[PDB]
Amino acid sequence: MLTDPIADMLTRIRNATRVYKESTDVPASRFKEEILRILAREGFIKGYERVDVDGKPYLRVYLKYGPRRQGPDPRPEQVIHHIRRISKPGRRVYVGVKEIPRVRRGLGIAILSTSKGVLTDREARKLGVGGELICEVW
Amino acid sequence: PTINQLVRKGREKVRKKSKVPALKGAPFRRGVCTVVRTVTPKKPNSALRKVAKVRLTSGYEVTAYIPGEGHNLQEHSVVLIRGGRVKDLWGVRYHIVRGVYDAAGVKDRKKSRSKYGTKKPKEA
RNA sequence: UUCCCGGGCCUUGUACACACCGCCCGUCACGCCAUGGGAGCGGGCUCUACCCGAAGUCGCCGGGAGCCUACGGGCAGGCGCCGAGGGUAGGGCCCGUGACUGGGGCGAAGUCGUAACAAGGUAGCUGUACCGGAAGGUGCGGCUGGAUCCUUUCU
RNA sequence: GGCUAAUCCCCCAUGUGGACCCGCCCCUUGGGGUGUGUCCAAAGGGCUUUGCCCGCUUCCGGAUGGGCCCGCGUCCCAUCAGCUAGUUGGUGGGGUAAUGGCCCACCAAGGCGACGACGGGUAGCCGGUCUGAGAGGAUGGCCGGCCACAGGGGCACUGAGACACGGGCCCCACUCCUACGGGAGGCAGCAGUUAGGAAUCUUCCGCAAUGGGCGCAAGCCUGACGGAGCGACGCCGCUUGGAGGAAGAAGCCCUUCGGGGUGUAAACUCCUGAACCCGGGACGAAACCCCCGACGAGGGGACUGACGGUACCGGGGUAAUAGCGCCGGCCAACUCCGUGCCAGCAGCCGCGGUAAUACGGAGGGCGCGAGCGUUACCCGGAUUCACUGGGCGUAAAGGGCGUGUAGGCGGCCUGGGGCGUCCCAUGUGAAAGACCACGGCUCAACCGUGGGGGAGCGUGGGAUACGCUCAGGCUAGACGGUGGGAGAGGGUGGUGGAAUUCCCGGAGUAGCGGUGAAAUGCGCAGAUACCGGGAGGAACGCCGAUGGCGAAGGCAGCCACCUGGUCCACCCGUGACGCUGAGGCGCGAAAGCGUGGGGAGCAAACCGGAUUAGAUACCCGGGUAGUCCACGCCCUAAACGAUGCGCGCUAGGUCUCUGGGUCUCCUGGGGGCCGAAGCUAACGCGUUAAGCGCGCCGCCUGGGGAGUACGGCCGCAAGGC
Ligand SMILES: [Mg+2]
Ligand SMILES: [Mg+2]
Ligand SMILES: [Mg+2]
Ligand SMILES: [Mg+2]
Ligand SMILES: [Mg+2]
Ligand SMILES: [Mg+2]
Ligand SMILES: [Mg+2]
Ligand SMILES: [Mg+2]
Ligand SMILES: [Mg+2]
Ligand SMILES: [Mg+2]
Ligand SMILES: [Mg+2]
Ligand SMILES: [Mg+2]
Ligand SMILES: [Mg+2]
Ligand SMILES: [Mg+2]
Ligand SMILES: [Mg+2]
Ligand SMILES: [Mg+2]
Ligand SMILES: [Mg+2]
Ligand SMILES: [Mg+2]
Ligand SMILES: [Mg+2]
Ligand SMILES: [Mg+2]
Ligand SMILES: [Mg+2]
Ligand SMILES: [Mg+2]
Ligand SMILES: [Mg+2]
Ligand SMILES: [Mg+2]
Ligand SMILES: [Mg+2]
Ligand SMILES: [Mg+2]
Ligand SMILES: [Mg+2]
Ligand SMILES: [Mg+2]
Ligand SMILES: [Mg+2]
Ligand SMILES: [Mg+2]
Ligand SMILES: [Mg+2]
Ligand SMILES: [Mg+2]
Ligand SMILES: [Mg+2]
Ligand SMILES: [Mg+2]
Ligand SMILES: [Mg+2]
Ligand SMILES: [Mg+2]
Ligand SMILES: [Mg+2]
Ligand SMILES: [Mg+2]
Ligand SMILES: [Mg+2]
Ligand SMILES: [Mg+2]
Ligand SMILES: [Mg+2]
Ligand SMILES: [Mg+2]
Ligand SMILES: [Mg+2]
Ligand SMILES: [Mg+2]
Ligand SMILES: [Mg+2]
Ligand SMILES: [Mg+2]
Ligand SMILES: [Mg+2]
Ligand SMILES: [Mg+2]
Ligand SMILES: [Mg+2]
Ligand SMILES: [Mg+2]
Ligand SMILES: [Mg+2]
Ligand SMILES: [Mg+2]
Ligand SMILES: [Mg+2]
Ligand SMILES: [Mg+2]
Ligand SMILES: [Mg+2]
Ligand SMILES: [Mg+2]
Ligand SMILES: [Mg+2]
Ligand SMILES: [Mg+2]
Ligand SMILES: [Mg+2]
Ligand SMILES: [Mg+2]
Ligand SMILES: [Mg+2]
Ligand SMILES: [Mg+2]
Ligand SMILES: [Mg+2]
Ligand SMILES: [Mg+2]
Ligand SMILES: [Mg+2]
Ligand SMILES: [Mg+2]
Ligand SMILES: [Mg+2]
Ligand SMILES: [Mg+2]
Ligand SMILES: [Mg+2]
Ligand SMILES: [Mg+2]
Ligand SMILES: [Mg+2]
Ligand SMILES: [Mg+2]
Ligand SMILES: [Mg+2]
Ligand SMILES: [Mg+2]
Ligand SMILES: [Mg+2]
Ligand SMILES: [Mg+2]
Ligand SMILES: [Mg+2]
Ligand SMILES: [Mg+2]
Ligand SMILES: [Mg+2]
Ligand SMILES: [Mg+2]
Ligand SMILES: [Mg+2]
Ligand SMILES: [Mg+2]
Ligand SMILES: [Mg+2]
Ligand SMILES: [Mg+2]
Ligand SMILES: [Mg+2]
Ligand SMILES: [Mg+2]
Ligand SMILES: [Mg+2]
Ligand SMILES: [Mg+2]
Ligand SMILES: [Mg+2]
Ligand SMILES: [Mg+2]
Ligand SMILES: [Mg+2]
Ligand SMILES: [Mg+2]
Ligand SMILES: [Mg+2]
Ligand SMILES: [Mg+2]
Ligand SMILES: [Mg+2]
Ligand SMILES: [Mg+2]
Ligand SMILES: [Mg+2]
Ligand SMILES: [Mg+2]
Ligand SMILES: [Mg+2]
Ligand SMILES: [Mg+2]
Ligand SMILES: [Mg+2]
Ligand SMILES: [Mg+2]
Ligand SMILES: [Mg+2]
Ligand SMILES: [Mg+2]
Ligand SMILES: [Mg+2]
Ligand SMILES: [Mg+2]
Ligand SMILES: [Mg+2]
Ligand SMILES: [Mg+2]
Ligand SMILES: [Mg+2]
Ligand SMILES: [Mg+2]
Ligand SMILES: [Mg+2]
Ligand SMILES: [Mg+2]
Ligand SMILES: [Mg+2]
Ligand SMILES: [Mg+2]
Ligand SMILES: [Mg+2]
Ligand SMILES: [Mg+2]
Ligand SMILES: [Mg+2]
Ligand SMILES: [Mg+2]
Ligand SMILES: [Mg+2]
Ligand SMILES: [Mg+2]
Ligand SMILES: [Mg+2]
Ligand SMILES: [Mg+2]
Ligand SMILES: [Mg+2]
Ligand SMILES: [Mg+2]
Ligand SMILES: [Mg+2]
Ligand SMILES: [Mg+2]
Ligand SMILES: [Mg+2]
Ligand SMILES: [Mg+2]
Ligand SMILES: [Mg+2]
Ligand SMILES: [Mg+2]
Ligand SMILES: [Mg+2]
Ligand SMILES: [Mg+2]
Ligand SMILES: [Mg+2]
Ligand SMILES: [Mg+2]
Ligand SMILES: [Mg+2]
Ligand SMILES: [Mg+2]
Ligand SMILES: [Mg+2]
Ligand SMILES: [Mg+2]
Ligand SMILES: [Mg+2]
Ligand SMILES: [Mg+2]
Ligand SMILES: [Mg+2]
Ligand SMILES: [Mg+2]
Ligand SMILES: [Mg+2]
Ligand SMILES: [Mg+2]
Ligand SMILES: [Mg+2]
Ligand SMILES: [Mg+2]
Ligand SMILES: [Mg+2]
Ligand SMILES: [Mg+2]
Ligand SMILES: [Mg+2]
Ligand SMILES: [Mg+2]
Ligand SMILES: [Mg+2]
Ligand SMILES: [Mg+2]
Ligand SMILES: [Mg+2]
Ligand SMILES: [Mg+2]
Ligand SMILES: [Mg+2]
Ligand SMILES: [Mg+2]
Ligand SMILES: [Mg+2]
Ligand SMILES: [Mg+2]
Ligand SMILES: [Mg+2]
Ligand SMILES: [Mg+2]
Ligand SMILES: [Mg+2]
Ligand SMILES: [Mg+2]
Ligand SMILES: [Mg+2]
Ligand SMILES: [Mg+2]
Ligand SMILES: [Mg+2]
Ligand SMILES: [Mg+2]
Repeated sequence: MLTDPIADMLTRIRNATRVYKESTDVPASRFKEEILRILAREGFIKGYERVDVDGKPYLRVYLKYGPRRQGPDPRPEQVIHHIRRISKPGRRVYVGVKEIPRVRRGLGIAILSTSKGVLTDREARKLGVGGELICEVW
Repeated sequence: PTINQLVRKGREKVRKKSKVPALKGAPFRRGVCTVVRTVTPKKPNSALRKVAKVRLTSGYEVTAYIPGEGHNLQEHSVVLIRGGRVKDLWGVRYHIVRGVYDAAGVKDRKKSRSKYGTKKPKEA
C-alpha cells in the first residue's frame, strides 16, 4: 500500500526533477492538490493539472528548471533544490505560531497545514495561526 | 532505530569508571608506606623508578609513584597520595606528594617548585 | 630453456613494509595485576511458623474484695486485644575472611614445535564430533572470505 | 494526714444564639432554611471605681495557618516476572476536625502487572544552579518553599495546634552516679572539645536596629538576629610608584670575538604621596513613652547604639611586597652548559642509549599576577546513545526462516463531532536568581526600584487542514471467481537400470593391489582379469544449465495417488478487509543423543605400512561409531546476497526461464550481466539499489579479557539461549 501519500508526492517530484523531466503524474487528492497550489503560487512548479490514467485520476506536476549551463555538466540549476517532509505518520509535528521556522533565512518555505487551511510560513505568521508542519522546500 | 523504537527503548546514557579509587572521591588521601622500592619500566623504556606500596586511610592499598630526584622515604613513612599514572609502569595509578607529611621536597631544585614541593631559595 | 644462480617485464595472492634471513600461533618454564569457584568460619538484615512480651490506647470487670459519692457515677486495681522487642526452626539478602583451587591477561624472555599469512608447502574458515596436555589432525555438512590450467625446519 | 485563695473545678438560672434526633422546604454527596422535643453558656481584674480600660461566654462572618483527596510529572537493574489476606470490594460499626480497610466483625472473591506490577540498588524534592549554539547533560551547598528526622525502636498524654529537638512512659546501645538497692543523661541549637578526614571558624560583641514570646504598661526574655573575629574559599575594587634618563655602566648570558642580549631596566634627576601620625567624626533612629486633642485622627514634642571613635571629611607624610606556571607538537615562548637507556620527564603522541629547544640548572622568552599551579568531580568538546543529530554488503551492527498476539503505522470522496492540533481571553506560573532600564554605597562586587519575559496546568470562547473518531460512498491496495501454465516444493506407496561389495558356478595361472617410490594386505584353501546366476544396501550417469522450485533449511531415476506455494489472461465478485510485528508457536543443514531396525560403499576413533630429525599428520592397507530407516530429542552454522519485510518512485543495453499477445516485436512474472541519475571510505551498488522516499521489526556503540564468569531458562546428555 502507499503509506505517506504526501511524502510520496514530494518524492515523485524530487526524483522527477533530478532526472530533469518535464512533468510527472502524482495520483491525486485534494490535500495534494492544495500542497501543489501553494507550490505553483510560490514559483516551484510550473503548475499542475488534473488528468485521468486508465480511468484513475492524477495530477501532472509540470516542472521548472534553470537555464542550460557552462563547461562540463550543462544540467541547469534546480528550482526545487530541496524538498522534504517533516511531519510524517509515526512522527507527527505541530508548530505553535511562534514556532513557525525561518527556512533558508527566508528564501525557502514551509507548507503548514492549519485549521485555517494550508499556507506557507509567512502566510501563517501574517495569518497568525499554527499547524502541522508539512514540509520545507527551497 | 524508528521513533516508535526510541519511545519503546530509548537511548542508553553512558556510565564511566573512576580511574582512581583514592575512593572517597577525595582530592588526596593520606597513607603509610609499606614497601619503598624501584621498578623496571614497560617495553619502550629502561630505568629505575622509585615507588611505594601504601596503606591508605580509605581501607585501600596501592603502589604510588615517588616523583622528583632525591627521595627520603622508607618503610614507615606516612605520605599523601595524588593520582595520575605512570604510563610505562605496571599498577602505579597515583603519585606521592613531596613536601607533605614525611615526604620532603626535592632539594637543590630551582625550577618547577610548586610541583616537587620545594620552598624558594633566598638571595643576597 | 625443464633444472641451478643472478636479473628484466606484465600479471596474481598476502596478515610482510628494517619488507619471506618477513610475520606470526600455541605449550611448558618463570616474573606480575585481577577474577571466578570455594568448604566451613565471623557477622549485618529480612521472611515465614510457633512461643515470651515492656509502655500505651482501647475494650470488659470493677464484686458485703478497697477509696470518693449528691447512689446517678468516678478513681484505684484486675483481666483481655493490639503491640516495640526477645527466644526457637528453615529460605534468601549483602559485607568481611578464607583452606581449595579455574583459567585469565599482559610482562624479563628462555623451551620445543610450525598451525595461520604467498597454492604458507595437505587451500582456508566453519557448526559439530572423536582424538591428540602443543599449535592441531581427522570425520560429516557448509562457506569462498581460495590460488593456478612424497616430502624438505629455523634465522 | 491536715489548712486555704483564685480568671482552677463543679451545680442551678437566663437562651441572643448553638448542638443533636424526627418532620417539611429549598439545595444537591454531610450546602441552607424551618418547626417541635432534648441538651448547652460565662470571671473576674485595674483605674481617678457612677464610667472607662483590661479580660470572660454562646454565636455569625472575615483573615491567616493547616488536614485530607484527585490528574499529571518525578533515577538505575528485567541477569527482579509475576505480586497480593486488610489483600480488593461490600453491609454494619469504632475512630477523627474530617473522607477513607484508617480500624473491627460479618459477607463476596476480588485488586495489581511487560503501559514494567513485585523485588533489589541509589536518593530528601523544588525554586534554581553549572555546562551547553541549542536540544540536552550534571546537580539541588548558601538564600526561599515543602518534607522528614532530633542516640535507635515503639507509644501516647496535654493542647487550637504535637504524637512534641532543649515535655512525658517503655525497650535497646553507650557515658556518668551508685550505700548495689537503684538513679541521671541526649549540641543534627550558638560557640567549644574530641574522634574520623584531604578539609571546614570565635567557648567574642550587642538587644541599638529588625523580628518573636508574654505584659495595660513600664518591661523582662530571644546564640532569631544585627555586628565583629578567623581562613586569598569566591567575587569586586585597590597598591607595590609616575615622568625624564645611555645609541645604552657593571655583573650574568650567548657569541661567527666584529658583536648580540638583559634594557629605559637600574644608578641618578625630579613630582605625586600606600602605609602611618594629628584633629573632626556619622547615617543606621523614631517609634514604644511625653504632653495638647478624647489613650482615635491630627498636631506638635523630648529619650534610645553593639558595630565604633569604625566608615568618612580636613590636615600632615614615607618610593613604598612579587609571585607562580610554563617555552617538542596540540600551544604563546630557544638558546648554552651539565647528565649519556642513567638520573629523570610524561595528559596523549612520546623524549633520555654523547652535539637533548622534551631530563637538571642557567640566560633569555611566553602566560597570568596576590596569586599561580596540582589533584578530584561535573558539563563541554562527544554529531561518541545521534529528539535537534549516528549507524548495520566487506569497518561494530539484519534476528537461520516463517506464522502471527499485543503494539506501531494506514488509499480516494463526503458529512457529523471537535479528542489531538491551532488561536484569543483570563486565572496560575510566590520571592530571590536570570533579562532590560534607572538608581544607592567615590567604582565595581553588592544592594534597591521598576519593567519585561516564561514552558506548563485551570476556566471560557473560537478554527477544522491535517491526526483521531462516528455515519455514508468508492475501487486504484488486499482478497475472491473463472480459464490456462511451469516447476529436483512437501508427504506416501510402488518400481528401473548402471556400479560396488558379497555368495555360487564355469573357465583360467601367478600374481594382484597400492605409491614419489615402497611396504603393510590379499593370492596354490587358486586370487586378480573373464563369463553366467543370486543376495543385499545406498545413491541416481546422460538430460544438467551460466536452469528450475521453496519462507528458510533445502529439493534430481521413473510411476501413481495425497498436497502446498506461485505466474499469466479475462476485469466477473467483496469493498481498505491493509503493512509490520516485541512475546508466543512451528520449521530448521551436518554432526550429535535415545529406542528399535539396517549395514553395500564410505568412513571419526582405532589397528597397521610408510615418510620424516620425530609422524601422533598428510600417503598406503584395514576398521568402529556413524553414514541409511521409524519414532522421539538436540536448535547450532561462512543457517551468506556476510545485504530484515512491505509499498511507491527514478535511462537504457544484453542473456535467459516461464505465461499472454495483433509473436522485426510488445507485455506480465523469475534468474544474470553491463551501465542513467544517484549512492558509496573505497570496492562496489545501480527498476533483482547498497538510489530517492514512507511504515514497522531486529541489531550496533574501541580491542583483548569472552560468547568467558555469575544468575536464570531450556536439554537425557552433549550442550543451547
Ligand atoms: Mg494550475
Ligand atoms: Mg524533525
Ligand atoms: Mg629501550
Ligand atoms: Mg630465476
Ligand atoms: Mg624491457
Ligand atoms: Mg586469498
Ligand atoms: Mg599489493
Ligand atoms: Mg622486519
Ligand atoms: Mg620461506
Ligand atoms: Mg613462546
Ligand atoms: Mg588468587
Ligand atoms: Mg500476645
Ligand atoms: Mg497492658
Ligand atoms: Mg477489644
Ligand atoms: Mg461502683
Ligand atoms: Mg484500668
Ligand atoms: Mg500477638
Ligand atoms: Mg604453517
Ligand atoms: Mg592447516
Ligand atoms: Mg596450508
Ligand atoms: Mg607442512
Ligand atoms: Mg593432501
Ligand atoms: Mg587423527
Ligand atoms: Mg573438520
Ligand atoms: Mg569439507
Ligand atoms: Mg578464503
Ligand atoms: Mg622459533
Ligand atoms: Mg490531702
Ligand atoms: Mg498533701
Ligand atoms: Mg471555667
Ligand atoms: Mg444551664
Ligand atoms: Mg433561639
Ligand atoms: Mg436540616
Ligand atoms: Mg428549639
Ligand atoms: Mg459563677
Ligand atoms: Mg470562625
Ligand atoms: Mg485548603
Ligand atoms: Mg504520580
Ligand atoms: Mg495480614
Ligand atoms: Mg480482618
Ligand atoms: Mg465506614
Ligand atoms: Mg498503565
Ligand atoms: Mg539517603
Ligand atoms: Mg540527589
Ligand atoms: Mg548559558
Ligand atoms: Mg554539541
Ligand atoms: Mg550530547
Ligand atoms: Mg533536572
Ligand atoms: Mg534531580
Ligand atoms: Mg537542602
Ligand atoms: Mg534550603
Ligand atoms: Mg505545601
Ligand atoms: Mg526516628
Ligand atoms: Mg549525635
Ligand atoms: Mg525516636
Ligand atoms: Mg493553648
Ligand atoms: Mg488531635
Ligand atoms: Mg516528630
Ligand atoms: Mg539539645
Ligand atoms: Mg526523667
Ligand atoms: Mg585528625
Ligand atoms: Mg561566620
Ligand atoms: Mg530588640
Ligand atoms: Mg500603668
Ligand atoms: Mg534567659
Ligand atoms: Mg549572625
Ligand atoms: Mg593555601
Ligand atoms: Mg583581585
Ligand atoms: Mg620611569
Ligand atoms: Mg652591559
Ligand atoms: Mg612632598
Ligand atoms: Mg535620625
Ligand atoms: Mg542615628
Ligand atoms: Mg521624636
Ligand atoms: Mg489628658
Ligand atoms: Mg500622632
Ligand atoms: Mg509625632
Ligand atoms: Mg526601647
Ligand atoms: Mg563609640
Ligand atoms: Mg589623607
Ligand atoms: Mg596633601
Ligand atoms: Mg624604588
Ligand atoms: Mg609553539
Ligand atoms: Mg617538566
Ligand atoms: Mg657531555
Ligand atoms: Mg646538551
Ligand atoms: Mg641524540
Ligand atoms: Mg632544554
Ligand atoms: Mg615539555
Ligand atoms: Mg627544561
Ligand atoms: Mg627565567
Ligand atoms: Mg585556584
Ligand atoms: Mg566529558
Ligand atoms: Mg536520529
Ligand atoms: Mg526536541
Ligand atoms: Mg557510526
Ligand atoms: Mg573480517
Ligand atoms: Mg561485520
Ligand atoms: Mg539473514
Ligand atoms: Mg549474523
Ligand atoms: Mg507477517
Ligand atoms: Mg493490529
Ligand atoms: Mg489518511
Ligand atoms: Mg478541542
Ligand atoms: Mg497564561
Ligand atoms: Mg520571578
Ligand atoms: Mg538578592
Ligand atoms: Mg541581583
Ligand atoms: Mg552607580
Ligand atoms: Mg480550552
Ligand atoms: Mg465544523
Ligand atoms: Mg471533518
Ligand atoms: Mg464548527
Ligand atoms: Mg488506529
Ligand atoms: Mg467505509
Ligand atoms: Mg465493482
Ligand atoms: Mg485457477
Ligand atoms: Mg519434486
Ligand atoms: Mg547388481
Ligand atoms: Mg569362484
Ligand atoms: Mg574350478
Ligand atoms: Mg601370504
Ligand atoms: Mg597362506
Ligand atoms: Mg596346491
Ligand atoms: Mg593362509
Ligand atoms: Mg555378476
Ligand atoms: Mg548382506
Ligand atoms: Mg537387485
Ligand atoms: Mg551436471
Ligand atoms: Mg546452499
Ligand atoms: Mg500443485
Ligand atoms: Mg487464457
Ligand atoms: Mg469490477
Ligand atoms: Mg459494489
Ligand atoms: Mg517470531
Ligand atoms: Mg535440527
Ligand atoms: Mg543427522
Ligand atoms: Mg557419543
Ligand atoms: Mg542414532
Ligand atoms: Mg542404533
Ligand atoms: Mg575403506
Ligand atoms: Mg584410511
Ligand atoms: Mg599410523
Ligand atoms: Mg624434515
Ligand atoms: Mg610409524
Ligand atoms: Mg553407540
Ligand atoms: Mg529424526
Ligand atoms: Mg533498513
Ligand atoms: Mg509467446
Ligand atoms: Mg525465487
Ligand atoms: Mg525481469
Ligand atoms: Mg535485466
Ligand atoms: Mg552494474
Ligand atoms: Mg556515475
Ligand atoms: Mg545514504
Ligand atoms: Mg525497493
Ligand atoms: Mg550502505
Ligand atoms: Mg548480542
Ligand atoms: Mg573494553
Ligand atoms: Mg566486548
Ligand atoms: Mg557456543
Ligand atoms: Mg549475576
Ligand atoms: Mg549457565
Ligand atoms: Mg536438568
Ligand atoms: Mg560448544
Ligand atoms: Mg551443564
